[PDB]
Amino acid sequence: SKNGQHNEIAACINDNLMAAMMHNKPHFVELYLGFDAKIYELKPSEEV
Amino acid sequence: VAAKTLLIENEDGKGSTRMEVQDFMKRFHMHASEDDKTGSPSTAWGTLRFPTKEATAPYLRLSVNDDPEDALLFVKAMLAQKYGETYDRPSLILSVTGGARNFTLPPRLETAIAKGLRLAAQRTNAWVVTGGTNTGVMKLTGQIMEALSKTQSHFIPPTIGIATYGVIIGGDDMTRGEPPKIGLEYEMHKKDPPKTTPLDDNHNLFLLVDDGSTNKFGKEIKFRAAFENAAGQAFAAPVVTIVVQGGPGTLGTALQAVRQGTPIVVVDGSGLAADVLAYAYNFMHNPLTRFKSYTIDDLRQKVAQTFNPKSSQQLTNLLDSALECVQDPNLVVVYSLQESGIDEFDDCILKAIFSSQGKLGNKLKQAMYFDQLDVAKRALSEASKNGQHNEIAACINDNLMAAMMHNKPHFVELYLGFDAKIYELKPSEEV
Amino acid sequence: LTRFKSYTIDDLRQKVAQTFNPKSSQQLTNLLDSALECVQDPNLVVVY
Amino acid sequence: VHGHTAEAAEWYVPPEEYPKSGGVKRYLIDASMVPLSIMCPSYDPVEYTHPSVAAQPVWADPADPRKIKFNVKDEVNGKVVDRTSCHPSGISIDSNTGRPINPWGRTGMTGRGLLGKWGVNQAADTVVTRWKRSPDGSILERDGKKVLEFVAIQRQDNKMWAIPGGFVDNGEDVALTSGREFMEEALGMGTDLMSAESKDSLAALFSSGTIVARIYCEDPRNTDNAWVETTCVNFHDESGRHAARLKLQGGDDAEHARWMMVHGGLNLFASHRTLLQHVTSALNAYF
Amino acid sequence: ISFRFSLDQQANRLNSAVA
Ligand SMILES: Nc1ncnc2c1ncn2[C@@H]1O[C@H](COP(=O)(O)OP(=O)(O)OC[C@H]2O[C@@H](O)[C@H](O)[C@@H]2O)[C@@H](O)[C@H]1O
Ligand SMILES: Nc1ncnc2c1ncn2[C@@H]1O[C@H](COP(=O)(O)OP(=O)(O)OC[C@H]2O[C@@H](O)[C@H](O)[C@@H]2O)[C@@H](O)[C@H]1O
Ligand SMILES: [Ca+2]
Ligand SMILES: [Ca+2]
Repeated sequence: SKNGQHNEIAACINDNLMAAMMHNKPHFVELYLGFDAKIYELKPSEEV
Repeated sequence: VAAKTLLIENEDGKGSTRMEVQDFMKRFHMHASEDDKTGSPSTAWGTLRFPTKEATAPYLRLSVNDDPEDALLFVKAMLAQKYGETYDRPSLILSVTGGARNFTLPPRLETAIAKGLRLAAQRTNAWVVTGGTNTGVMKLTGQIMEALSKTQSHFIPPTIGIATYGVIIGGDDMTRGEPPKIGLEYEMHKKDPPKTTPLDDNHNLFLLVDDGSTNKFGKEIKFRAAFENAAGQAFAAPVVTIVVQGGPGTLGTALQAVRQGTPIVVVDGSGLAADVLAYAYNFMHNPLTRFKSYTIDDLRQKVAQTFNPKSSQQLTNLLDSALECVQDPNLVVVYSLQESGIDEFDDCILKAIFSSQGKLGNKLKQAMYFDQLDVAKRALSEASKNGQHNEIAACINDNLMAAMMHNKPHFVELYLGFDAKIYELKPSEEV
Repeated sequence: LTRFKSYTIDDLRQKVAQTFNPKSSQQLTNLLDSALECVQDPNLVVVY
Repeated sequence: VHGHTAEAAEWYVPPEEYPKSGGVKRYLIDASMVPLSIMCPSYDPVEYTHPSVAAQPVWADPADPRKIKFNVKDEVNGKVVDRTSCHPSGISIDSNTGRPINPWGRTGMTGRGLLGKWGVNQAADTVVTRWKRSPDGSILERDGKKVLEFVAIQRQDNKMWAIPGGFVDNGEDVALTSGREFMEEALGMGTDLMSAESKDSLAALFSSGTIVARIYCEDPRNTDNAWVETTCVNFHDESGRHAARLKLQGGDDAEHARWMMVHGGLNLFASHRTLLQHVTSALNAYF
Repeated sequence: ISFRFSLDQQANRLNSAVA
C-alpha cells in the first residue's frame, strides 16, 4: 500500500477474501473487506 | 421568491445596515473578453441548484480587480440572510488544496484525513475553502463535508469554492439573463466548448474569479490568499492550509501561504507534491536518524520523477521555490501515519495553530476547542516561567468566559487555578 | 547533569548585571566574587 | 558513460540588460568565446558609464585613468587603496586609453558602469556561521557531515538573497569594512539600539575571524574596465552562545535577514555559492 | 544525551572588533 502497489492488492483481494471465507478465518475476512474489496464481486472457482 | 434587500455589515464591524441588492452588487465587474480591463457589471450572480442536493448554493462571478473585503462582506451578508444576524462566527479557517486530477489514496490515510477534517470542522465551526471544482481532492473534501450535512442539524459551516471563471462550463448560460437566477438547474454533463471543468455540487458557495481569459489556470491563487488573510484578520481567526498530494500549482499556493505567514499542514504519504514538501521538511529540519541519508540530489530526482519539467532551468526554479518555502520550520507541520498516528491529525492542526503569530487568548481558545489540556498547561507554564505573567492575566478572563460557555470544566478549573478572579467577568456585548 | 553543561561565568556575570544593576564594574566584580565564594562548599547549599 | 562531455565550460557571462541603467543592453557573446587567450575578432563592446558615477562622488576615481599605478598599494588623497588583483598574470594596461583590461575575460561592455573605481573593486563579504542545531541540542548531520547555518540578507535592488558585504572605503581595511557592513545591513545598527553586553557578545564573535578566500566575483555590474574581487571573512561560532544573542532586523539596503542552511542548490547573488563552498570546505561541513 | 554531547564537542587570522 505504501509503495504504490495498490493494483496488485486489488487484483488478488477477491480471491483471498473468497479463500478466507471458505476456511473460517473471520479476522482475515474483516481485514480483506477493510482493504477495498467489494463484497458483490466474488467469483466461483469452477464454471456452472 | 427572490430577495430584494440585504443586510450588509458596516466597515466599522458594529452592526449591519439594510441596503438594496442592486446597489451593493454594482461594485462587482465581469470581463466579456481578455482585451477588456474596466469591464461591465456582473450579471452572473444568484443560486445554482444541483441534482441530489437539498440545499441551494449561491454563486458570484467577480473580477480580479474587485476588493476581497467586498466579497467578504458578500459572504457575511449571505450568512446573515440565511441564518440570521447571530450566526456562528468561525474561529478557524481550513484551506484544502491539492491535486486537481483524480488520484487514489490508501484507505487508512483517506479515513484519517476524512476523520480529522470532519472533527476539526465540526468542533471549531470552521470555514473550509477549496478550489470549488468537481474533480479530485476538492470534490473529495466536498464529499467529506457532505457527511457533515448529514451528521449535523441547524447550522452548516460554509464551503466557499474559489475557481477561475474562464474554465467553468456554463459561464455563458450563467451570464445571460436578468439575475438573480433563483434555483438555476446546473447541468454538469453538458459539453460547453472549450471547457471541461464542472463545479462541485457539495460546495455551499462559489466565487468565480474572471480576467477575460479562457482555459488558463492558476489565475485565482493570489485573490484566494488575499481573501483568506482578509477573513483571518476580520474574524481574528488563524488560517491553516492543508496540503494533500498536489501538482505544480499546489507549490505556488503553498508558497503564497507561507510568505503571508499562514501555516501549512502537509499530509505525508499522499504522494506527489506533498511527498516533496515533506522530503524537504525532513531534509532541512528533522533531527531523527532515518532522515540522515536525505540529500538535495535525491530530492531533485524526486521532483523530476513527479512533476516532469521540460527544461533544467524550470526544475532548478521549482526546487529553489520548494526549498525557499520550508525555510521557516514553524510554518510547516508534516503529518505522517507511521510516526504520528491515525487519530493525531487534529493535534497537527493545533500544532500549526500554536506555531503562528502570538495571541495567547486565541491559542488558548483553540486549545480549549480541541480538548488538549496538556498543550494549554505547557504553554501557560512556559509563559509563567519566562516572566510573561501579565499576558496570562490579560487574557485569562476571556479564556475563562469562553471555557464556561463551551462546557469544558477541566479548562475552567485550570484557568481558575491560574489566578483568574471569578467576579471580573465581562459580557461580550454591551447591555 | 547535561543541561548545566553550557553554563559559563560570562553568562552568570550578565545575569548578575541584568538583575542587580551595579553602578561600577568593580562593584559587579566584588558581587560576583562574593557570590562565587559563597557556593564554594557544595554541602552548605541545597537548590529546590 | 557520457561520451562527448567536453570537460565543463564553467565560464561566467553577465546578463544582457545592465541593472538600474534604464534598459541599456550590452553586446552579447556566447560563453565559449570569453577568455582573453583566444583572439575572437568580432568584438564591438559598448561604452557606458552610469550618471551617479559620472557625478564624481568621494568613492569614485577620476574619469581620466592616466598616471594611476596598478597592482600595488596606491595613495589617493592620502588614503591607501589596494588595486592588486588575485589573478596570477596580473593586470595589463591598454596603451591607447590607459584604462585597465579585465584579465578574467570579456563582458562585452567597456567603461566603468556602476562601479566607481577603475580596475579592481575590492569587496568584503562577511559569513557569520553557526552549527544548525535541533532543540535537544544535537547538531544536524546530512551526508555524514555536520550542517552549518549562515546569516543572509535580502538585497534592496533585485530582491534576491545574498551574503552581507560591501565595497571597501578609502583609508580603511577589510576588518572594519566587514564588521561595519554586518552591523549596518544585518542588524540595522546606526542607521543606540543594543547596548553593553550584546556588543560584548558580538565582540567575542568578532574576535575569531578567518579569511577563507580572495576570489573573482561573478557580479552582473562587472565590465571590461571595472570588476569586483572579494575577500571573504568567516566568523564561526563553535559553541553557538554568541550567535544566539543576535537580534536580526533588516536595515539600510537590506529588506529581511534570516539564518539559512548551506547547500549546493542555493541561488545567491554573484559568486557567493563559491564563497560558501570555501567556508564549508574549511570547516568540513556539508555542501 | 550526555554521550551525544560529549560526542558533539568531540568533533589568515583577522580581528574585526574595531568596527
Ligand atoms: N483548480 C483546478 N480545477 C480543476 N482542474 C485544474 C485546476 N487547476 C489546474 N487544473 C488542470 O488539471 C490538471 C491537474 O492538476 P494537478 O497538477 O493535479 O493539480 P494542480 O495543478 O496543482 O492544481 C492546483 C489547484 O487545485 C487546488 O487544490 C488549488 O487551490 C490550486 O488552485 C492540470 O494539468 C491543470 O491543467
Ligand atoms: N567602488 C564602489 N563601487 C560601487 N559602489 C560604491 C563604491 N564605493 C562605494 N559605493 C557605494 O556603495 C553602494 C553599494 O552598496 P554596498 O552595500 O556598499 O555594497 P553592495 O553592492 O550592496 O555589496 C557588494 C557585494 O557585491 C559582491 O560582488 C560582493 O561580494 C559584495 O557582497 C553603492 O550604492 C555606492 O553608492
Ligand atoms: Ca550590501
Ligand atoms: Ca551597505
